Amino acid sequence: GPSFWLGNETLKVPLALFALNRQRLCERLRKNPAVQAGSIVVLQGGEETQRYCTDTGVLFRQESFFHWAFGVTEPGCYGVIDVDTGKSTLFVPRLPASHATWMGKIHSKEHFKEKYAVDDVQYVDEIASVLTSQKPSVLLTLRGVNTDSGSVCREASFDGISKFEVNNTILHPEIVECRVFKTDMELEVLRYTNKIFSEAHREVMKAVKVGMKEYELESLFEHYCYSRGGMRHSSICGSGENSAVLHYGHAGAPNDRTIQNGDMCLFDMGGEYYCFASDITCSFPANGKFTADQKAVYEAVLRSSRAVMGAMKPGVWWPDMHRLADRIHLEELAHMGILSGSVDAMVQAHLGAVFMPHGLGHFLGIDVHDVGGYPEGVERIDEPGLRSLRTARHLQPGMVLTVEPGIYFIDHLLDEALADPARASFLNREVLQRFRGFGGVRIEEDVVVTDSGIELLTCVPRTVEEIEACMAGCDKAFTPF
Amino acid sequence: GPSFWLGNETLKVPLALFALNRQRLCERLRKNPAVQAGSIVVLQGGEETQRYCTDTGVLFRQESFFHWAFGVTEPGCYGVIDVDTGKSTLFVPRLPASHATWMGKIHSKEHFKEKYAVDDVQYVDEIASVLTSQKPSVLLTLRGVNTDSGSVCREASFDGISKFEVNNTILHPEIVECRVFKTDMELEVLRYTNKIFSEAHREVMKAVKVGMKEYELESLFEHYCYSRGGMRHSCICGSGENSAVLHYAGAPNDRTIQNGDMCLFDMGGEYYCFASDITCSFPANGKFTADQKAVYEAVLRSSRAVMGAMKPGVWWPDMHRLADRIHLEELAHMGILSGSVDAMVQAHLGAVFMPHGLGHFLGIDVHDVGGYPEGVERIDEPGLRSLRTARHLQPGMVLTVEPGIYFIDHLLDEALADPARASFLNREVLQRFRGFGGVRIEEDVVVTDSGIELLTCVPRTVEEIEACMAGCDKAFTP
Ligand code: PRO
Ligand code: PRO
Ligand SMILES: [Cl-]
Ligand SMILES: [Mn+2]
Ligand SMILES: [Mn+2]
Ligand SMILES: [Mn+2]
Ligand SMILES: [Mn+2]
Ligand code: NA
Ligand code: NA
Ligand SMILES: [O-]
Ligand SMILES: [O-]
Repeated sequence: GPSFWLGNETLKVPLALFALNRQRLCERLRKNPAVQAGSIVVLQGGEETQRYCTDTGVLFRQESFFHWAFGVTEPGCYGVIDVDTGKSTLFVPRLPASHATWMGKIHSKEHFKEKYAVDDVQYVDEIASVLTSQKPSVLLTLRGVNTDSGSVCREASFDGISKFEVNNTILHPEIVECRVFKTDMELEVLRYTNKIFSEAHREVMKAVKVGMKEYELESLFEHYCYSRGGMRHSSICGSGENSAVLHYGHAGAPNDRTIQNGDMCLFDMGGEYYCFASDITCSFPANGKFTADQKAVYEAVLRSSRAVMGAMKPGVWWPDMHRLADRIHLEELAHMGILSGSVDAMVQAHLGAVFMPHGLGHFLGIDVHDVGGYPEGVERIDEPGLRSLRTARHLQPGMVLTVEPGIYFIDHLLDEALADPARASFLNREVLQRFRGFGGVRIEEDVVVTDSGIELLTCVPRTVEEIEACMAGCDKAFTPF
Repeated sequence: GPSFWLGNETLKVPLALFALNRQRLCERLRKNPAVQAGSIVVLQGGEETQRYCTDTGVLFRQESFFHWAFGVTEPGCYGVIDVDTGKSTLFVPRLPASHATWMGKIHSKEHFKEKYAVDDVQYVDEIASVLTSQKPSVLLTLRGVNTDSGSVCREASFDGISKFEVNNTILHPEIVECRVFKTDMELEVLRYTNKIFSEAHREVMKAVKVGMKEYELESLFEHYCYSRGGMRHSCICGSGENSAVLHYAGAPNDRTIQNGDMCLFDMGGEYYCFASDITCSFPANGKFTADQKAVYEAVLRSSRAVMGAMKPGVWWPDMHRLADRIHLEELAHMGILSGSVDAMVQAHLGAVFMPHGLGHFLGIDVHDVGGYPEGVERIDEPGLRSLRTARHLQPGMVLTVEPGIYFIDHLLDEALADPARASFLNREVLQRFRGFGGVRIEEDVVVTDSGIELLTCVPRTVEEIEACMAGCDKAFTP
């Protein structure tokens, strides 16, 4: 069957991946007792956009649910699936003659049918007529709340849809649940995105020199992933104190610090291949040699990383892993002399959240922060740190998670803790003072839950010895200029 | 005063640039009979956006009119200018404490005042109260039609604005006209963007090898511009027949470059929201064939004829027609066409080979504002109707000059089926050029008192291009 491919050494992704997803969605819907026979799932693809009132185009990236179901890269499409038969129909725009001059060849419907391995292709302007001829009981459309953004999914609409019976409640939780569990075909893509990002991280570690701007390394990473991996979307490079800023690198903070001798670097890179994401973070000394303090903090996060990975298997409650990481960080910070006292009491006082204010990790898939973390019946825990978890679910096979503990020295959180007598007694101010401005360390792996444990997708140097050896290497193997 | 800078060898852009723009806008408004005392210009900045319903952020880029006036990179701002005094006030978001954890330091209002060299800074939620205290006669907001997209500019609005007198007709044509004429400070940025893009084009010409994918060169170009130029925002990379596809869209150009192909690399991007757009064409294998030399030198001739003719007072559509005539003459000189060139022009044959406009205003947007102000009409003829301006040239305008010749099957076939055009085409020679793709040579220029200032600096002659691709230093002169 056909595949998506960007040539060279990039991955061939079979269009069968999307056919399987369509089948899985139908199977799940057929089991839902509220679903009427003759129902048709209706999804609307993304459209091309421009910057404000200008004609400057914005890079088109397909909407994630639509991509999951169809793998279609073209703007302006819709896609429908007959629930009872699984039959798929793609609707493509009927394009003007002038498209041939400006945009490219005008493909036939048959070309798209072959390309996407769908059962039928029609033009978008005929969607009402085509759906009418099929005499559906109900159109199932997508509407629900994303629990990371709080946004409501945009429901499909077309001229004449008001003449149909439309349900916008059933679909969302079902398609979300399908997305939560990755098929073997999806896992092949995620292994590939991890391979490329892992190689690109190694290249950054080999290339970093004191005196460079953070964005110079961002640029190199993106160049590797695009030119060698076909990862066009490679869109957090934080040195020194910036490593404590959790989403550093936005327009408010555009990666323009000069990397200095003595800095810790935290390079968190997210990107995608054919709308399949990966998200990997490496931390390393800018000058290639960990100091004693850097080694201590780094190895504390290595410890929690590997303890969590070693504990993960089906039935494990993700908030328990978050609390495990907190406890280990507190133990290690006490060994370093930053903290003193009973670690049990530190945990009761939520001291771990002072050093790791974000969630331990999140579902990963078509979105970097993937859907389904908080389905109905799964509640967010209203405690420091835990409230930032992007899922409070128990692990099951096929889930793909980031595992991303970190320790940071964040002045406003440290200062709050020092003002609070329940927490201040644990903090040794004179030792802590030396770590003001340290920034932070985060170690982020992508893993898949298996029947008995996990499969680690990421492959980057991780021990102090491995990282120092990587950075000291002479073989960059790719020098642009 | 303060400047924007990305360190290393990147350009320091003084915030004084934006102060000058504010002053020029106020001076223009004061001469406008529709403008009364006590007026305040009110602009709303862009906000951060996300991908569909996800929390995936889209890289924030400031709205162009707001950038032109204020140079502000942060999302969520507003900006106002008292017309009578020129006094500027920037409104910035009042941030949540958690911003400090996730996004970075929460800067004081004083920090922003110093950073942007404005007269006052306030929080966005205080805008109604602050403007009420100034007792303005009228708020002048932005509303108008962009003549390239057809979109209507987004007018500022805030909670409480309905208690003010608002006019949304006066500002747009005036701020557009200010943008049309570049200041010396703006030209310094456009010289820089052209320098970086020109260097990146040279690197692509040096690196390109048969067998590469088009997107490998796109990637290399972007890497140069970002790592060496700080140009984070960068892109038609068309090999073989793809060079005839004018906007070949935002996805990887994934054709394998083949021996004998012509390449057309059209790159547009920006530094601190100031654009450049440069197109270079060259043979993939580094050696022009005779046919490739002929088509290429035809576009080189039109490029240079237009650049030599441009000066204040010239009507831009006349330059488009000059390019068409030169293309037709040269296509006849290579045997593709025969007959009278005067007759070919009368039949609009030039548009078969160049269906797009000769060139466009450039500035904060690649297709910059102000091409078709009130009274300036689009010419309803093939080719000319695609011009993005029909204005007369005046000093301070920045234009692209981008003639091209393409072999586009559906246009050639229309001409062959049209008795008014068919007899000019020699099928026996033309057949050799089917699938050739095309050549475009795009320079960025400033209109000056004496003619033009060429901003772009890339190899252009056949010999210069072959020398570049063979790895010669820039200083080498064939
Ligand atoms: O947003 C999140 O959940 C992770 C933790 C900080 C960086 N990315
Ligand atoms: O859009 C335009 O006006 C020019 C001509 C083709 C490429 N850019
Ligand atoms: Cl022919
Ligand atoms: Mn990350
Ligand atoms: Mn992550
Ligand atoms: Mn261009
Ligand atoms: Mn252009
Ligand atoms: Na190194
Ligand atoms: Na203490
Ligand atoms: O992350
Ligand atoms: O262009």
